Amino acid sequence: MVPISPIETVPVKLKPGMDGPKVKQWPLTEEKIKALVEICTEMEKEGKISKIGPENPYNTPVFACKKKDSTKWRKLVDFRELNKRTQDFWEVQLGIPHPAGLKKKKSVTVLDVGDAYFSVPLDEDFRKYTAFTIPSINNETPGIRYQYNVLPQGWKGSPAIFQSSMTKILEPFKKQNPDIVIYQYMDDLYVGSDLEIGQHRTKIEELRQHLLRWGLTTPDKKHQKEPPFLWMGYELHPDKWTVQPIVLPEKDSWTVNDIQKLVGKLNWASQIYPGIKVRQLSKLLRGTKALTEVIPLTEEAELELAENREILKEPVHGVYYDPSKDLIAEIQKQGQGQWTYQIYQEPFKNLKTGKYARMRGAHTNDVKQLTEAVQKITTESIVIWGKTPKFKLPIQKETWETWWTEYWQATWIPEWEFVNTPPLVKLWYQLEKEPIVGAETFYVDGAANRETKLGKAGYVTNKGRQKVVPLTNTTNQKTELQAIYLALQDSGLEVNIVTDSQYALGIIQAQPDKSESELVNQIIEQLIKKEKVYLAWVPAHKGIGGNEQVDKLVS
Amino acid sequence: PIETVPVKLKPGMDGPKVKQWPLTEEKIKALVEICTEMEKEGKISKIGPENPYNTPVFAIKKKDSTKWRKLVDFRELNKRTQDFWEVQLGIPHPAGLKKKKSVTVLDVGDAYFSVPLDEDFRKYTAFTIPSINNETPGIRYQYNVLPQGWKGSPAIFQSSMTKILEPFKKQNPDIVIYQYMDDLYVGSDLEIGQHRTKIEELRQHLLRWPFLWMGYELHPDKWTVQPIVLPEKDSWTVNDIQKLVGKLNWASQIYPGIKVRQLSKLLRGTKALTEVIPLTEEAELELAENREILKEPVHGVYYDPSKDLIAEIQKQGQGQWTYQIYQEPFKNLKTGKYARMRGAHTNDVKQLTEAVQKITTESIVIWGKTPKFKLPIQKETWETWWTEYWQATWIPEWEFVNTPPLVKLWYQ
DNA sequence: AACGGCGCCCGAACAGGGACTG
DNA sequence: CAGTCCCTGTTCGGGCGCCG
Ligand SMILES: Cc1cn([C@H]2C=C[C@@H](COP(=O)(O)OP(=O)(O)OP(=O)(O)O)O2)c(=O)[nH]c1=O
Ligand SMILES: [Mg+2]
Ligand SMILES: [Mg+2]
Repeated sequence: MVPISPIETVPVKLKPGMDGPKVKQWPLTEEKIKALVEICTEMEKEGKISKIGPENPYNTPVFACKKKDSTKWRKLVDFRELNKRTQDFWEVQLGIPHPAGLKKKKSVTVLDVGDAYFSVPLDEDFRKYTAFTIPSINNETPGIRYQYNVLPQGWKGSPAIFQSSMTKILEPFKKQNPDIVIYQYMDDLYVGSDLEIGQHRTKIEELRQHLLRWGLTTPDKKHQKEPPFLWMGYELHPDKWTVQPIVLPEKDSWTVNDIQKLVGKLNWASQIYPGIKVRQLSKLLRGTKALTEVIPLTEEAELELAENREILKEPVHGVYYDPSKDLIAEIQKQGQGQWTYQIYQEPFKNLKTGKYARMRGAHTNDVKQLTEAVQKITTESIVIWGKTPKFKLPIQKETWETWWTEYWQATWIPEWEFVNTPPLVKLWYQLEKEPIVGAETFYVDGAANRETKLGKAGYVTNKGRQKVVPLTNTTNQKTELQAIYLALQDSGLEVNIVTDSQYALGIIQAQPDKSESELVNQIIEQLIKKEKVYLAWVPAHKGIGGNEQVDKLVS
Repeated sequence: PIETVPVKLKPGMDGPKVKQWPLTEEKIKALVEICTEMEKEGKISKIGPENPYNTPVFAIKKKDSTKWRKLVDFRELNKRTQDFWEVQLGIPHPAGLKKKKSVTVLDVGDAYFSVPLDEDFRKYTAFTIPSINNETPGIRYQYNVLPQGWKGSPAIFQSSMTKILEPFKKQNPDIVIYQYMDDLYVGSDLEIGQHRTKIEELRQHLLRWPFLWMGYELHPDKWTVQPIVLPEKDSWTVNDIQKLVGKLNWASQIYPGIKVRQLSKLLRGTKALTEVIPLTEEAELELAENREILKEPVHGVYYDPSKDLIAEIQKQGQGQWTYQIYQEPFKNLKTGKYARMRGAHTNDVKQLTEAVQKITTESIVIWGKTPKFKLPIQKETWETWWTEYWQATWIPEWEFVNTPPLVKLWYQ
């Protein structure tokens, strides 16, 4: 006979055709034994845990760690076998609240529900599926087995149930206090209002008593009444916010697991620290698949790490969101596919920062990557503030106009303005739209053998110029690129090039300025040196123009 | 007082589990206000996380409409109940709708809210309203009645819709009425005044039983087709003929009678691209023969109702957008071109969105299906902006392609 | 040694189309 | 025509950060 709590239960079923968990216990140290027998005894008197008998043919081990630098302990469990057989839940946690999205509030209070999962009941017909024994001695007393009447920690349905139950309890209070903002993340409650300090504490206690009607306690241990508030890993001040102090390790010998933790902290620090790069550091995590393997720092990876430490020396901070002012986002190019940005409303009062350094595609240009960075910032801004910021981009209006009107794919950037901060983003060469009168016409082609990997590449021109170059260890695609490269090398400033390679033409028409292929980069270098280049395509094996002539030489 | 029609998923398929995407502030506030009214009216109910199913939701405004409309992306749930609204309770497609002079589209989705939904199927209509900056967890609802945007809604309501439209059809036997999704397609050969008058009579016929006041007018008899055309120049260069032979060779995949023998003979040698080449007597003959084949229809091209429709779109530049609708490759059922749509010369995504909506509307009128689109755009670009310009109560399937134009096939 | 959420940078596995070979 | 290859794309799961 256990009392039913005021919180409504969540009907939890299991996947059909499967039973409950039947896993043997794990032998642990005697320190964990004297740290769990007292918990099951206290939770039994409080109704959070009931005792069972032989009519419950289930079992589950119960390993446990401590709490982070605190006196108490955290009783954990191993429901990994129960989670495989428990029904799937739809998570209602859709993201993480960011302090840059918080608005200005005169009074701020951060609550913390003590015993979060232990204050929400479990489904009545589901309590039988949570069985676990507690041996008082490591190898003497068999120990009486108990069950769970609340939400156990470690079950995959516990977070979703608590977050949904907490919302239903706060709904009547929010309807009675519309002007009060309550950021609800797990059990921590961020309460803000523009009321006076005295009237704010009154509504806080009204909320504390409202939650107490459902057995939710908000003790004064983790009750925050004055800044700076530690909320979501940040330091909230009345007019600014900053990230809690980030410590970067400084080891004399760097391994693989050390760099993974280093880049992770730099990604977390790049939300308010402008100019953080992780290109050369993450480059060391390629190929090597041994977390305990020492890796020497590259000269480029050492200078990158040195510049990130100097940025973290000067303390930085972000401001809060003001809906009455516009949202501005400014992007800068850091080179080598690295982009950094700042989102603000007033000049030099950053809400947050960030970076975009993803390299997608074997061949690309700065205009494509700037477009991708704009999309990343747009979606991130809709999550945090629910609107798109006005962009300030280091690309000329005329440059952008040339790219998007001439590209074959649909592409677009939202309302933006040009900002003159080098290095400016531009297109490094422009293919002609019509053939060039007076320029030599190069008919290029390349063929390779699938078996021997041998091939040839060359050209013939209208002036009688001709070349055939034998190639070893190549493909048909590489020889077609090589044929175009030869024509660019051996021509003047203006040249017409006729190819039958859809592969090569598609790469070059997209005006790439960078590539994972040394050959494409060499082709790009030649295209920049030229004054006029016209690429034309013809179908192969049709006796068309000089393409039939050069096809005989290379094949 | 109405027995719920039992609905079951296709055998071997689970319900939709699609994550909600971020919504703008104005869309969230609109959905909160709409869902609060629907919850007060019993149309929807709040649910918990024990429902593992979820469908994305957002909001749109129709053309020249200032009123927000709730739109659920039931694309995943629809193809998981395909044997219901196509096999069990299907709607016949009238072949005369495309022949009518004027076709008006009427939103009748609100009528579905009066018919309850099967209790065992309500869990598959779950959707989640997000919050800005994740201030609060997701607010989950599920439908208690026939939801808008679900293909099972017009199928179950078809019996109710037929009895409502039965007196009007007897009064006007020459009017063709087709129902697709939340819409009603009404076509007639009457004059513009007589047509709109009969449309208003049909509106009053539905009133005696929040977007019924709107009427989007179509004219399928004015819908044009874009054939493959060849350039006509006074003088021809080596480059002009190389492009012409390249276009005719690709066109041979559609018309097997196109020849390029006499034209390729003009390019004998290794000539400069700008060298003018006069067309021979046989070249004029072969080029004139190829221009007539492009006017002749393609052999063995007809609609198969069992096959899906595919739509390809090409960005031609300067507000020009060509498209082709087919079921088998090179067997185009329709080819067309759009020009000077909204967003022309400034916004590719709005134009592409407009083009997709126009092509889908034509496909509903002509065949009664929505095609799967091959969109000439990056996935991340389309998924960032497309909802900002969507003005339709349905959503077609789409995929993303990247095909550089080796030869301008549909627009010189 | 647990659960859930989001972000990054990583690699392996898989899909898809031009082009050559039997 | 099949069956490969070459090349490029997406998907996914895990590494790390962070929250609870
Ligand atoms: C930090 C943490 C948390 N949780 C779950 C459990 C309760 C809520 C909040 O945890 P908590 O606030 O730190 O501890 P709690 O149970 O509330 O007890 P108190 O320390 O607040 O009194 O999230 C978890 O499952 N694993 C974790 O590592
Ligand atoms: Mg707590
Ligand atoms: Mg070739």
